[PDB]
Amino acid sequence: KLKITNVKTILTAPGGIDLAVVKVETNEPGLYGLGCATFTQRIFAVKSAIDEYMAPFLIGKDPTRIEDIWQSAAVSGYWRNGPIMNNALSGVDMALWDIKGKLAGMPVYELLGGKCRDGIPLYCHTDGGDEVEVEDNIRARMEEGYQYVRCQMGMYGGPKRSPRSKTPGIYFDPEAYAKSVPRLFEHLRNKLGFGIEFIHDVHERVTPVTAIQLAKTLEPYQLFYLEDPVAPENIDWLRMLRQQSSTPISMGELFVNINEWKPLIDNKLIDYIRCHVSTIGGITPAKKLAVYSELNGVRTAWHGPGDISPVGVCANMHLDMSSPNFGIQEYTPMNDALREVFPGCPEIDQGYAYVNDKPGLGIDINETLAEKYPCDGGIPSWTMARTPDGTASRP
Amino acid sequence: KLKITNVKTILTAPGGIDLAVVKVETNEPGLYGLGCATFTQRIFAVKSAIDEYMAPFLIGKDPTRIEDIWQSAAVSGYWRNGPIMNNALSGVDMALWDIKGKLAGMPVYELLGGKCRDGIPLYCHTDGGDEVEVEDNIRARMEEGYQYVRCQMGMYGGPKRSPRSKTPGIYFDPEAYAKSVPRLFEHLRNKLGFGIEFIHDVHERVTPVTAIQLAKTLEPYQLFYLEDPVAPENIDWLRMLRQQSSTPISMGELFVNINEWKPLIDNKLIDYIRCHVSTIGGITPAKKLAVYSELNGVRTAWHGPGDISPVGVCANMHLDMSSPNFGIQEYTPMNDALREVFPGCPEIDQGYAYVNDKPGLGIDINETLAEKYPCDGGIPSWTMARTPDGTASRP
Amino acid sequence: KLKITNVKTILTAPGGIDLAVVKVETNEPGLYGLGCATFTQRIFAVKSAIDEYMAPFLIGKDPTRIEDIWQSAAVSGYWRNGPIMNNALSGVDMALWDIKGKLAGMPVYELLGGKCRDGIPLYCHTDGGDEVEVEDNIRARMEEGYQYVRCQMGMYGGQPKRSPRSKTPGIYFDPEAYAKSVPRLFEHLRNKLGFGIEFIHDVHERVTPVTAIQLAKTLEPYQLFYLEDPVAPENIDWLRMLRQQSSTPISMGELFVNINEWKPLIDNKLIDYIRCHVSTIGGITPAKKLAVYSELNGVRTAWHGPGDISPVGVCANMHLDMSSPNFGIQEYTPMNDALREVFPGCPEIDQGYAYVNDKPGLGIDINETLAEKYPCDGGIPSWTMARTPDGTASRP
Amino acid sequence: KLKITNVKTILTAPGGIDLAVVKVETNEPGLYGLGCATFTQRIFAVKSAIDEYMAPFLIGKDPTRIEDIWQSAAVSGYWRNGPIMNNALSGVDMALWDIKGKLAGMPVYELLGGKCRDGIPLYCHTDGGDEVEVEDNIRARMEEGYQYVRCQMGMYGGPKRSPRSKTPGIYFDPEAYAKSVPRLFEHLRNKLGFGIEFIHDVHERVTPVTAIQLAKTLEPYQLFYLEDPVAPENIDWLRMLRQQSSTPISMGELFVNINEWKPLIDNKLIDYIRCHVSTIGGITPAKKLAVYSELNGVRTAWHGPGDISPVGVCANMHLDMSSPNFGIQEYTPMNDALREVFPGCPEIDQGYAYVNDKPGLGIDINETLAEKYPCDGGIPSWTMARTPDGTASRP
Ligand SMILES: [Cl-]
Ligand SMILES: [Cl-]
Ligand SMILES: [Cl-]
Ligand SMILES: [Mg+2]
Ligand SMILES: [Mg+2]
Ligand SMILES: [Mg+2]
Ligand SMILES: [Mg+2]
Repeated sequence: KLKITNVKTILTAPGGIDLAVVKVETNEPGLYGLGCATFTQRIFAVKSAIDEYMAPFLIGKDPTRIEDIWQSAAVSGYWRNGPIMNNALSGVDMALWDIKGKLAGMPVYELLGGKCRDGIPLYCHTDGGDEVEVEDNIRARMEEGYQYVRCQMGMYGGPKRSPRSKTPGIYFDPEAYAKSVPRLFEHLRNKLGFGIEFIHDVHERVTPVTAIQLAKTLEPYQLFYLEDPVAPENIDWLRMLRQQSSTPISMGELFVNINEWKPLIDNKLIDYIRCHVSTIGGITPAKKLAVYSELNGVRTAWHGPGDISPVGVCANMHLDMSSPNFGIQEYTPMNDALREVFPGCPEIDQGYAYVNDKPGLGIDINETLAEKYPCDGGIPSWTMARTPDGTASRP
Repeated sequence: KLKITNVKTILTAPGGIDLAVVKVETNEPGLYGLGCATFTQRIFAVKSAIDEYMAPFLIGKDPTRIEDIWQSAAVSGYWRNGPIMNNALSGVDMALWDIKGKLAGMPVYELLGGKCRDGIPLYCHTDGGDEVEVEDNIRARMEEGYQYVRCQMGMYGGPKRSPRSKTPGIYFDPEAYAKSVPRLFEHLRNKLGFGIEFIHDVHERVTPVTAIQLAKTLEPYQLFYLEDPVAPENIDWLRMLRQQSSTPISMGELFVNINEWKPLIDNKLIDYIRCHVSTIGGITPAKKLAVYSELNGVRTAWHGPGDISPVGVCANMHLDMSSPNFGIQEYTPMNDALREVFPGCPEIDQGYAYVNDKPGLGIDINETLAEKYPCDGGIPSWTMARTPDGTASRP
Repeated sequence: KLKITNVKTILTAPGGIDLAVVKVETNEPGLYGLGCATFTQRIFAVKSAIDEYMAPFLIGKDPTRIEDIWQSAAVSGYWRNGPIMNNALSGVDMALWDIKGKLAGMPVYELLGGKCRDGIPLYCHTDGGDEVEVEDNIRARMEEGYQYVRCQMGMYGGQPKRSPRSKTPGIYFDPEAYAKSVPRLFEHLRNKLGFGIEFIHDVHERVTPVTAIQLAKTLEPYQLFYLEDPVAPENIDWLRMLRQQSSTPISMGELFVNINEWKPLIDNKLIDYIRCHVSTIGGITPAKKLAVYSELNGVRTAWHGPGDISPVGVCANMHLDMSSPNFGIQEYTPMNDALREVFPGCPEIDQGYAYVNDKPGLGIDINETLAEKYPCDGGIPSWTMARTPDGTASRP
Repeated sequence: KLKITNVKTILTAPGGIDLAVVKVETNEPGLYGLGCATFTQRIFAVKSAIDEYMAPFLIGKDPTRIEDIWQSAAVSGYWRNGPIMNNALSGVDMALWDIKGKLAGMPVYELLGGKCRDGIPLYCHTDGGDEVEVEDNIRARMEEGYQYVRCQMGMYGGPKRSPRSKTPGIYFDPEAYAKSVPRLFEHLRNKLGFGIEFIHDVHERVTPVTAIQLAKTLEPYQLFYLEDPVAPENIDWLRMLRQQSSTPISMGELFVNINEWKPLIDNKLIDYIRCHVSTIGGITPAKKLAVYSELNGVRTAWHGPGDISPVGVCANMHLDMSSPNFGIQEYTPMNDALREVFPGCPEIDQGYAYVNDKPGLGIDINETLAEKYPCDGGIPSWTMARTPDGTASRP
């Protein structure tokens, strides 16, 4: 008797970043579910994938068969395993989980095993043009109670002279950046000590052997993790990196394929998995990945940037709450508009997030207010990255 | 405010086999859980492990924290990873899942992802003094609707002449056995054709190279799987077997340790994992193992012998209904007394089991009728197996 | 026509810790064997395994067929390889070896190959709340003649992280604070005590694998005798990575209960010392095989010798130690007068060496009347409920 | 204080084959041990090694420290690990286990674990000029109760025409031999069925790839094992063989070095280990090897040819009785002179050996009687083996 009746996409940008949220409606009045489908750079293609394909696929189906729906939806177009398609899956799969919590009168984290911890430790971003400005941010965050911070200085060497004419793009200098990082952590550790945990994100910006040298050279500074030392396309290089360095490694925010993460985890080539939950297809595959990670002694560090709706932020945190091998939660602070469009955002208190104990994902969306923040769209400029000679780089 | 108030063990043998069942009670009316702790050969030590250690560990705690309770209970005695300790964990763990289901008003399979299939295909046992009587039992089961059957002939050579005086034991002949099997199956395929699926259990009765030769020789007869070709102590020999044979392999009913199954599944050394759910610690670790197997393309075939309670049977089947990588369910038909003592046994109809949609595991125990069948105790004769020269062997 | 006539458990706690000892009686009056079955956290379940299962299995059987009995008892329940079941095996196994030595008029170490050394070097525990207390305790043990010491400061960090606003009960620790703190501790010890003294540190599975690898690398200059339990049994695959990078000697194994745990480690040279609790792997018979397998791979023995092992198990450790060419070290926990009185025959301790007597079998007895005067406490220890700062239940 | 007072070597040939036996005497009345040092082709050098080196090394030492003495003697001349050195070591070591047994009042097998089986299954040799005389020898042995036989025909081809000149030697033809073996076994299996167990010894006579083909071609004939398909110098070729063949393999009669057997056993490259007990250093090292093998699921098959003293026959069998992984025992019938010179020979009855229950090794030597059978000495012809072109080969 219980059936899905409609599946819609809501495009909104209350925090200044384009989000896509899927609402799954049922034939029981007042019962619906929400999921995150935020691939911010391709939101109009996610909307199209949802509206043209997922909706007619799902109408009339029983929403509680979460796994049957996930498996059959994922193969419905034959070709599969990519970010746009995975996000259409995630919008729906999170919405079904959310519905299931509502039917059970339980938060999703109670369905997945119950609380494994009393609060969810967070890290946040601290930027700076130089060593002194970065420290200032770290200081401001420490006073708010963060015990973990990600430290970047500048924009990856944004130093060598270019040729006499340049093709447009955002120019960076990988070797300049690579030499400056150790100097940054020497300063920070000297200034602030070793109580505070540091994360640094290489963001696939240097060649693999440069990343290996960096990992080795940062060993004295004891990072919580070094993130993204290679692109997904270069993951075989981690065999060599892990023969030589003891700095903790994270990878995975870019992953969209089991053949990317499985070999890393099987071989202990990373210490934290960083997948963007919606980008791997939602709660159902993320839970599986978390378990695979757990048995291999690898911990989770779900991607938590600004380009994730509060619905996905709840999703991450429900997974965090119920995972024994939870590592840490990246967190990007929200504005008032986001909290008003999405009542139920988790409470943030002194470096910890406390999720509410409302049923499902414990999160709502106000469609009326959402319409007041239409999406910008447009090509981001920062993904056009060039090295000093003008070579287009993975950004 | 919800609390565990009592934990007790019930020993009963309605089917003529010593069963152990754990009841977990709470301070909410009508809200309790049952789980299976059946390790039938050490039932009195499992009772001691539950009564002396688990029960005081649990009284007063929040039963919804299934993962936290499982993790902390499993390390409560420091040493861990064994069949008695695991069965004590399982009795609690399945009971906590049973309780969660009741709180949510849902079958456990609904909590674990929902229905993946319309029914659970079963296999049953068929024995016989010879190729003629085995074939008669196979026909009988095919009339009842079974489409998969396990074929054994005799008791593994129970032939070389023994020495002049024999030390007591159940004597078998591993070489006579191994030669006779391929003839068993040549006869069965000629008789019955290739429509019916056949399983054969080596039960660790031969040397590893002998099992490899047996697996190779049975290839033409196309077994659904060849079970336990090696003892858990000899798992490294499966590397050799899998370079040479294409007969599908199941392993794991004896497994109690992740270091036993993780290497085999990681290297594609088996096709079906056979763990006895309570012996690995219950639904919680069993679900993780199902997922681990899933990502590696290995399917489940949970142990379903006579020495498992109807509660453990229901756990198997709830795992079976929510696993996309479900392989097959071994089934031992129950007598009237078992169905009377355990209200809610799955319905068995033409080779399929159909679970009820009742909340939790959908199963209960009548404590008064259970008392009419006290456990026998004693040590089984069959675990004292000797080869022709008198050597004590892994049964 | 020698036969086993009865098998019984004695549960006693003369040193404040609960012990289980097995007595195997025969139809030869006065001839019996004693074995250690001490799994202290589960002694009542161990007692049940022996009383309900081992007893009927063994009554009537010829006690001299140690290997046959071990093999047939180990698989008597079909399921096998776990701490309670191995301890019931061990109680019987050591008791049979004890009987064989009594029949032969020889200590067990004589049946296992005879003396390979002239005494058994020991290490003792030295703890402290801070660097100086550790060092003071070290100086006190050196004065008693100890030449190896295990050094732990504090309780695994329990500058610690702030926890969330409510805490679930448990014993709280902070693995990152602990990790940072260890190298500082050894730099102090070495600067104050020099390099003559041998140091052992136990990580006790308290940190993530890559943290332990970093720790092993950082400790290299301080030259530990061994770094113990860098990973949990569940994580042994991480030792492949640690052994590609660190030259700190490693020991593993007090938690081991399964061959599929230790065989790949030793085959691949992933550790330098095997640390099994002898009763927890099933007694002298399997311990001797492990020692031999180790030897051929160049790995040495360091059998677990905590407070929670009876003096009979201690004698077993030492008869194995006396007869192994690849003996590494023997952890020793000093006994009080009550242990010595309940178990006459305890080995002599003298200037960091232990000297086993030359009486037949394990050379140890039990005064059953005196044993009854120290009943077992029981209960659940609090320490195995360990939580990191956010509240997560941890491997203790 | 118990001390070794004398060590002498006794060379004798009661069975037509040069034997060496060591007697270690002590300062306790009636307390002496015997052991085997029989490297029959080099007996005179083995006597020199014992008389000039071992004897003075031992005098005045305590014979109960078997392991200390073994370890320290093994390295007493610095260089080590060879057949002559090992044999001198065996002679003392077996003697010391013999002394320990007499002190204990127990058979050596009781010191090593107690009885593991009720008697020792034997195999014997059956040779023949052709396929039909071989059969006749098999029937003869079957009448005497042997259930396992080793089947060879002729002399490994002893067919291409050789060059016009021929260097002296025993000529064979490996290519003709390889092609004859599978035909021998097909004939024998056709005539004798699969009740009787067959062994075949390739004796390092063919190239490695030829042995692999042989191993595969014989699979249908189901040998108990195929022995020595490669020379010790060619063990790396077993990796290839075991990827392709399921015929059980035995190796090791020629082994004298741990780096020979340890790789084969770790990697499951053999099923039976075939070492000559005295040629690896006696009971002490063989027992360690039996245990290393057991932990890897490999079974023992100690060398039991004519060039072993009945003292060595007794040591094989005391190992055989106390080994859970015993596989089979090769046995060469003794004549009346051997049984007269060596009182305490095992009783042989219908294909089983039954060792006496006397203390130590239960065997002794009549020195006066031994002197009536002096050692011929000399150089055997058979080890000068040539292929058709004249090439000196591994015999
Ligand atoms: Cl799609
Ligand atoms: Cl037991
Ligand atoms: Cl020599
Ligand atoms: Mg990043
Ligand atoms: Mg089975
Ligand atoms: Mg320790
Ligand atoms: Mg040979």
